[PDB]
Amino acid sequence: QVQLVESGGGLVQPGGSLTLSCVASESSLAPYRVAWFRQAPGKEREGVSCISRDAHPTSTYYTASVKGRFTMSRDNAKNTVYLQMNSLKPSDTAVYYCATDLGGYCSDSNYPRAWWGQGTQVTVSS
Amino acid sequence: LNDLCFTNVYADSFVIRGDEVRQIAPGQTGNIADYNYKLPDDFTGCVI
Repeated sequence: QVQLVESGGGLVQPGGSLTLSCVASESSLAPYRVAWFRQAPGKEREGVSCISRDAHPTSTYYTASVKGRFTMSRDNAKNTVYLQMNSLKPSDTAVYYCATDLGGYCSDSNYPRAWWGQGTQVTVSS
Repeated sequence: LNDLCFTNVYADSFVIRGDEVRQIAPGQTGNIADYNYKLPDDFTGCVI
């Protein structure tokens, strides 16, 4: 029933920074895990990161392609999770989606995939 | 406690990752402490 809104993507130069926001409405994301996905045309949807309801570093999961560069944070009061990209690479150019379910804790292999947002386009080029 | 006297002491069978010892004790919930092993907010006995 929950709908998500991805925003913040745009034309950025290689090595730049960005901050995506996955706005959740009509439902509260506080007791539920949130996951980030990106999908450039041609390739299937791939995981980016997955934050849990506790927002703990142990429950904080990032994919290999984003380790050490992409960071997330959540503020359940405003019902939205951020995704902070640092030193953006052209390989990161993809349509970024955020997905969530009724599960509360992420894992290295399990990401929520129940409800998705419309997605935002992050372009890393000149 | 080495020579403290007690009544009705029982052991427990539970295996934890080890990095969430503070999480097993009440006041914190985690991936395994939140669901699998739970302690009351007023729990007797120590953690060994």
